[PDB]
Amino acid sequence: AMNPPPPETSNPNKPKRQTNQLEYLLRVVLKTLWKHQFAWPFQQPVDAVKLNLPDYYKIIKTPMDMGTIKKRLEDNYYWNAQECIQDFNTMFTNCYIYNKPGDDIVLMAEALESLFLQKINELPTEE
Ligand SMILES: COc1cc2c(c(OC)c1OC)-c1ccc(OC)c(=O)cc1[C@@H](NC(C)=O)CC2
Repeated sequence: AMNPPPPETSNPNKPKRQTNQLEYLLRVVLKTLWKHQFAWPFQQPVDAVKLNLPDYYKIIKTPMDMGTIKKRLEDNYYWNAQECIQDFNTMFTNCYIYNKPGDDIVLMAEALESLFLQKINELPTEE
């Protein structure tokens, strides 16, 4: 039924950086994933209330989604690119854990992960 508070996206106590790698993650990596036909389930936190999933947040204790990642990039939440890459991986891994191979949702996540891994590959050298 109830949703947990979303992952943190604002914290003036957390140190942050604006870097070319983080700029790339927003302007190239998130932009490309966001517009994908399979993005929609990943654009906001899993809504246990709306989707009637009483068990989701019992199984998934570190939830993540592109809506949260988007806020984090736009509001300069991160110290480094690795932090952001970890959020994407957490999001994919959550999906694989909660669901089973060959589920539509898993196929959709797998397709997004493929685009992601490719963009991550051309990540600029840090300045
Ligand atoms: C009643 O409708 C929906 C209900 C759910 C989901 C969903 O998006 C595909 C829905 O469509 C709006 C769903 C959503 C997101 C997930 O993670 C991003 C997930 O792991 C898992 C899911 C769903 N599990 C699947 C698709 O096997 C269960 C909850």
